[PDB]
Amino acid sequence: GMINVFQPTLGEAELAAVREVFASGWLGRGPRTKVFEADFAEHLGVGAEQVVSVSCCTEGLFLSMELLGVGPGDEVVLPSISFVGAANAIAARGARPVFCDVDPATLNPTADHVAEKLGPRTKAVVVLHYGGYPGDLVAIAELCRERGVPLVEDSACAVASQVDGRACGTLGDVGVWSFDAMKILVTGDGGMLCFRDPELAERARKLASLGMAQRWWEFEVTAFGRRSISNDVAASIGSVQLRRLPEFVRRRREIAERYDQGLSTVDGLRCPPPLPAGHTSSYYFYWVRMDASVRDAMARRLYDRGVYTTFRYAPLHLVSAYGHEGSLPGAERAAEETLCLPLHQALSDSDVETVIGEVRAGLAALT
Amino acid sequence: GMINVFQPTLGEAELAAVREVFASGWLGRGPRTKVFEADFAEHLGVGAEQVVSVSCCTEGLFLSMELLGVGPGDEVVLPSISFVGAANAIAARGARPVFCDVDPATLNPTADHVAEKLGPRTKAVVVLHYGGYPGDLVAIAELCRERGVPLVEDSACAVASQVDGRACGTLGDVGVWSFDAMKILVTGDGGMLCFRDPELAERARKLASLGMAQRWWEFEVTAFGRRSISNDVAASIGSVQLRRLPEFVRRRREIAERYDQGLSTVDGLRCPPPLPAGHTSSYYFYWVRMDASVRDAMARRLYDRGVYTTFRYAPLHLVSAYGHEGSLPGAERAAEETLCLPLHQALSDSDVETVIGEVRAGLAALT
Repeated sequence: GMINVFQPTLGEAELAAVREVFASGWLGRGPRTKVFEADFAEHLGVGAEQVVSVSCCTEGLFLSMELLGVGPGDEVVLPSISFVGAANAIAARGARPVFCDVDPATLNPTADHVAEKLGPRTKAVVVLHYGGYPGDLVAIAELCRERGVPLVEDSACAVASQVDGRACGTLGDVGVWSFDAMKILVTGDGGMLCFRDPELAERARKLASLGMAQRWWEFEVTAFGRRSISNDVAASIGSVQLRRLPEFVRRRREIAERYDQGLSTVDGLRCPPPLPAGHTSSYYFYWVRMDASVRDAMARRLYDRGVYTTFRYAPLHLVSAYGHEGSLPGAERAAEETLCLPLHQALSDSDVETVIGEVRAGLAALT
Repeated sequence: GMINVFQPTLGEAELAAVREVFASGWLGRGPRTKVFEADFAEHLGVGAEQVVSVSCCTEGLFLSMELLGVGPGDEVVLPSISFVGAANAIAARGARPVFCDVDPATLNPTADHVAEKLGPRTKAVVVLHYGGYPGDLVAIAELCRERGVPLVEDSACAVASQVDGRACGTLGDVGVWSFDAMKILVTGDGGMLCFRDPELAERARKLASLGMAQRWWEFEVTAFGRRSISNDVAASIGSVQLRRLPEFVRRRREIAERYDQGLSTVDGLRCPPPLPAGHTSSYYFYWVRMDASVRDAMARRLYDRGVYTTFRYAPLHLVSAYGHEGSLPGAERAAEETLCLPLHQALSDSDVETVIGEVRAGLAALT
């Protein structure tokens, strides 16, 4: 067979929610979207007026660069280890994405890494929480606050992560989540925005709805917006997935701890570093580090043995589309030494033991 | 109770498709999207290579304006009776939407209306098929062919409409469809693109996938694209809705014919003009025309009686965001005299008789 790196778990509970939406006859953005937004805001510890449901996280990232007003001559700092949609959201506006480095052991940037790229042109910072680890999020948010620079949190890895009881995505100025088929809370497709400023959230609702502002069929256009909204079919699924999310993360956590127990004695292999005090992870990735000369061979050997692996996220500063970038040794090293092992709540205990054994046997053969 | 103007019909067959997609664990773009594309392409009578699934019709409209390369200094002609997302797709690129008039009886533009707005800067023409009526589509396509101007068909009203056996959305250069909650073939949210040029379809697939192109996790970026794809959950619903589409249209057709029977000899009211020979409609709108002094009072009265009505599409040449426009008497008159009655395959015979009765009684009281 084949053990996947990512996998969602939707079933009869989610189907029953879809059934009610079909039977209601209202499948577009409606009462289910309001409920899911309020449910998610409670999950974050924010008001319901601060959260805006969108079609996907990429669209949320694009909208945030539009709302922040970035454009030609501006710069937006984000780690080279970022989702390609983040850099595209910057570049499509005419702004220049400026890539900072990361700690190769965590693939998260430190506050110093971010600060080394800030300048008079910086109009925003974008950061993710690699694998669910918040990283240096608190010091980064404090840095951007002192510099007067808006901080956008791409929280797609960290739907349930917290620092000292504060949900990731709420420490900066804008938070963006993904609910696509590869994440944890999964609605097929779907995204969420969270604005520290409620008035900026009100602009997002209008912009996501074609820039419209409303006999009752006439309207005005305040911006040439796209259609960036989700629907009640996805939202009703989201409320169910949100209730199951703690169970998902608990299962992902015990799998990760079993990985630690089975792989922490292996020479030439580094498991993920421990979570800092007061940090909780969503356990989105389980990344192992090895010598660069065997990382690719490991992935190919594991693929032949029925264990799929991959790497996230490809260093965007090596993508020539984004212009002349410099050297980023942390991201360059991680891109050569890191491999992501399967980690999701659909893994059986048999799959977990298969991954552990195939990784041990693979390393012994390549060393 | 309330009788709605638009309403989808999704039930057990659509649920069973969602169920097996949930069980497969592959919810993103996969084999079900390929099947739905192949199914829809056969429905249109075109090759599967020409068709590209997208997140929604608005996104398909924005993508087409991007692929065609419209920008500052360019102009795109479209009727004032167009969807707001079509005009936003033009103005967001820096191009100027140039609105043309429409026939007030059909709310569709003639080839003469489009020609009067063609000029040196015209880089594209966008047209829809109001209510499912193809209109002057053949002459419009021939005019754009003679002028060398690409023609984009917003076919959201005409998912099953044809002219002489040819599907609407396949006569111009690009066709776009909507599967949102208010259309006929409904997948919650969903879009479709059809290109006459297969190489342009290949560009659309890459642009819709964040502009990415081709160890296996590394990529290159050829365009700062958004994430504009659909998923296999929506696609599996689409294949079910597509098989049911002929039955939906037949039910909508017999409703409109019952409407014609009960409202034809009513003074002060004008039913839709008959379809031209060789034209078939999807029966998306049933629009009636009356004196402007009673149109608004009619909608207020019908609302109080439990019959929802509305008008599509608000004349965009009166929206101040799109710059200074002139007078378009046809669209202006249509916006004051037209009212759209409930028309969807969820209407029961009792609902249809309630609409006819309230319309006849309302016009008798207001005249």
